[PDB]
Amino acid sequence: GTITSQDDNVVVGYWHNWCDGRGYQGGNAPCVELKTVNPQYNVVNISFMKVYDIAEGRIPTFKLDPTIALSEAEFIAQIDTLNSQGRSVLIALGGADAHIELTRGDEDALAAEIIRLTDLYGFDGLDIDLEQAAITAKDNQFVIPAALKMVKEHYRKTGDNFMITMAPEFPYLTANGAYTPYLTELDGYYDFINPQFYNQGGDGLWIEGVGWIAQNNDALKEEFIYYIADSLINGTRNYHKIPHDKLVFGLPSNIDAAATGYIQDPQDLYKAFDRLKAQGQPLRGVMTWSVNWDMGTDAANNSYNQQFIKDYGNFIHNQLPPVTDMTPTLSGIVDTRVELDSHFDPLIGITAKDYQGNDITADVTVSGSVNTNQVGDYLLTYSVSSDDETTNQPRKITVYEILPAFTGITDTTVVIDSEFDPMQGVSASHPTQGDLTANITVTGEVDTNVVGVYELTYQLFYGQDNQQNMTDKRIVTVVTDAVSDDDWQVGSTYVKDDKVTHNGATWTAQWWTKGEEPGTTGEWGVWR
Amino acid sequence: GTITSQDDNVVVGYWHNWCDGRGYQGGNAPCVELKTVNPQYNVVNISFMKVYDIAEGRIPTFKLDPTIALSEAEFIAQIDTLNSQGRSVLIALGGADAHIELTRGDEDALAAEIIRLTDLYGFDGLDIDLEQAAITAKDNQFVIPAALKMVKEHYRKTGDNFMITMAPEFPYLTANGAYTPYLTELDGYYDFINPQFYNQGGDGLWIEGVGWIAQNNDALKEEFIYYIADSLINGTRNYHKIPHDKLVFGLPSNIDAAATGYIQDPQDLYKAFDRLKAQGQPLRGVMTWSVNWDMGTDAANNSYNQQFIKDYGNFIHNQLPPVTDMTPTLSGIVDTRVELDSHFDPLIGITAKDYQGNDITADVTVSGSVNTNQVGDYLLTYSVSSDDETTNQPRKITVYEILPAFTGITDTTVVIDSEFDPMQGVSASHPTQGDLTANITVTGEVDTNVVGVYELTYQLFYGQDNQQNMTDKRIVTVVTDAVSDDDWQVGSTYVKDDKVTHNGATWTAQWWTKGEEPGTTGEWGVWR
Ligand code: NA
Ligand code: NA
Repeated sequence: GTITSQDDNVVVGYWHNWCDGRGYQGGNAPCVELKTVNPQYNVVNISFMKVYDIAEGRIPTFKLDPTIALSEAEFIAQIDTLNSQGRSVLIALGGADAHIELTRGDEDALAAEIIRLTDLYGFDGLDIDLEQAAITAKDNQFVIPAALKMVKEHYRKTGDNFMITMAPEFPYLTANGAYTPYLTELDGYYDFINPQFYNQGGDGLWIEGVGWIAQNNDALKEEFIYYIADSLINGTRNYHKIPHDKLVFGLPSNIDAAATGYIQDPQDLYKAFDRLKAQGQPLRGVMTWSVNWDMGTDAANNSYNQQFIKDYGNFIHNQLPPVTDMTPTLSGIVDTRVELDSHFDPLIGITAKDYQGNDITADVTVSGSVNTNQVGDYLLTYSVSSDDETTNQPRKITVYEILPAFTGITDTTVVIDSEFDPMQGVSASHPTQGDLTANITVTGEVDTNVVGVYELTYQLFYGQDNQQNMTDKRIVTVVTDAVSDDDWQVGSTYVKDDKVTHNGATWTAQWWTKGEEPGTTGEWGVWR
Repeated sequence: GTITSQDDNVVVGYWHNWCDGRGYQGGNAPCVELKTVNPQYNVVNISFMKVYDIAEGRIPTFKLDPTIALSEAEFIAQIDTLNSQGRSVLIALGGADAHIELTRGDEDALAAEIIRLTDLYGFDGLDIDLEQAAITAKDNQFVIPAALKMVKEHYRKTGDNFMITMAPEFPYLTANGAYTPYLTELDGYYDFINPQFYNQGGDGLWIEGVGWIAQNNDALKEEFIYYIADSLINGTRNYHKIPHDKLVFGLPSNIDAAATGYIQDPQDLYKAFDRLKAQGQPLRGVMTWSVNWDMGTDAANNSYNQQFIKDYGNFIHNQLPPVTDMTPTLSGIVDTRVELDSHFDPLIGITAKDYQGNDITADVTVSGSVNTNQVGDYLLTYSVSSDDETTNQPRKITVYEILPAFTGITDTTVVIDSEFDPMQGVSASHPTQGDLTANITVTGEVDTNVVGVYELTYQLFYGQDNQQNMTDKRIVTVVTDAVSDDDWQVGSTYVKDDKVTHNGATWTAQWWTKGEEPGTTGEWGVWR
């Protein structure tokens, strides 16, 4: 068959390229022929494209496990059967222990291997299903989208829609998270995202109305499904926006398929999707790990016998076709702090796209204005319109000021008759105004000919018209060069005629003394 | 001593209430007497207050490990020594395996035990250092702040500032994350937050300018420290805002103290803090797990010998006192979808506080307006001012419309001469307009006296002035009651005079026949 894409809702199901996987609860997932997969799975994702051996280089590939008992030719043939039934088969890039660590430059070779693989096997597209380390390893965030653009474009040249999907774990979908670049770069290119709402344990979100809603809380599954989707489809509560027509809810097929996340009561899902529909935002489908688990056995060797597709197949397919959200996007906008009197350009770094990823940065308009000449806050609003929709985003610009700093104003002692220059070693500076040393004034003088304490106040005038000012003080002590009688010690013993300095005077002992303070022994005492 | 709080920067250090902890790299952390802790740690957090035995009930407590070789009285005395040096000692609530699972109602007993413990030991406050499960377990998110308000208030009555700090792991500080309620409820009550920027492996953030910055990337530690702090102190890049004067950067003391996060080169920190200062937002300090690790040995039994406080002590303390960010806050604002013609009240659910947590909801103003009578988008802006600052936040209100639905318009067959009522089993409804069955019109008729196909178009008029419309079609087939000659089969064998129906006629075989279509055997053939 040829490139078969889906225009209506999807029920996506992953297909293990290996046999006898072990379940989180002791159960078993056999390998299955493609042709045995329930027709209601209209997207089947071959798992996984990966690096098989670093000795083959960095570009991941696909190699069928022969023990699934499908020849290469027969595998191609079962793909062809699915296609002739109108169903899609994707290659899923990633999975555990994928050893995908791409460098800048690798985008050309990756694209070529993707196309090679799609032409040989008859794949209809590619699901980005990166494991943790791989989301961010080396230049993956750049190489994988760059290559995927080239691939989407190759097949658009011949009139085909090569599909692009992604399976991020939901906690990665916050506005500034690790999946950002995949979602923004492939904006307009991707066909839908199927996040994994499972294996994240107590992770979840806070709904200012009703509290904390955890992905593993079975009492509040309906609220989990609804608020997490509502958040994604409106880009609220700190999630990157994924339009409802492009959102597929990923689940474990049963308790053996994932550690946490399985929906115990399907009603919770039916009701959550029904509420989303009621607000005019029906979702695009559901996804599951995996067809094998839906066909596996639990640990008492009892057969799961298709329970997942029994629960959700008819529910998802019996719905209207999706209605495209055509709102455009704004990128690069972040509240920003600017130094007083810097040049500020409101457009720099800001870009926009229409809903199919065309660049429409030129159409961006800005209201509000910044005065960098006055400290304070200024609100800008950016807006852009296209295909009869509009998006806006605010931006806070705060203008602020930094105080200059003095250096070299420390208290110092100088010897009588020295020369003292109040400015030697003294300067001032500011980060944008520079060397302000010439803007400093000195109040007070030092008389080096006269022992004593001289207090100097340094003033710095600065800013526009030198109308700002700071102040600091310094004490300069002019001390005597001349040697004197040693200071009296409370503990020392003194002899008649021994002399000491104490409290500014010189005193002579009239006899033997210990511990009597000169000045305290009255008119006729030991110290005169 | 009495309640000793810090007004200047802090270097916080945790103190193990146990001996000989094992390091992530095989090293050893001995228990240490409080009095041996380096004076530059001006906040020392006793670790941990927790549930010791569920058989004592739910309220966590503190019990000193006697093997640290400190009597109760001596421990109180070393606390007193620290206090007389102007230093603070906090009780850290949480840590691993704390078994803290509080129910609504428990806030009174918790507060009382906190006060009891603070009065006996002379603690100056409490650090909320909840382990993963405990952040969100049962009603913790409600009980812990409720109790902490009562405690802060008890000691404010007698003129004391009981300190409140928290040590969330940084990935929990996204705008809508699990730590939300602690931070918003204790807003104005807490003295500073010391997040843990460690143990999170590859977690990090995306900077639209330079890419992905991981907490374990030693090549970009300076950029990690700077952008994560910048984000927190401005509430940008999807982080809850923690003012710079209240942000303390938590680190591992060395590679044995944490799996990841340790700063290899201190310069990276010095430079990051220096840049934050340069933008007018110097931070409040640094924190470390822990004094014991700073005093422990590595696995070759070589002594760490205070390397952390050597690196950061002087750096942090030699800085200006903190300058309070007095911007107020807005809560409850989330873009919202409303059904066409619903009542929308712009204030409901929105609240505000000043920077010390006083309620100032009444001062909130709103610009922009919503018309719920016209589908489309409406931007509101909320604003509030206090202490000569202002905060604003936008809110998108989108008004939308849901299509009504027909029921009972399915194709049906009826027997000749029956009575047929185009409306039996037919209705229409809408979610807010209700039963629209009376608004349906039927175009076409059915003549039950005449065999044939009758096409009916149902129209539904609706909305304001019944000026909206949808349409659907139904085919009603009126079939004959009367029995007829069986249909000709290609495979059947027929005898002279056998008769069959085919293509609307009755035909009689002129002899033996198989597989000849009546109507195709010309003027003189087998079928007449
Ligand atoms: Na195909
Ligand atoms: Na105290």
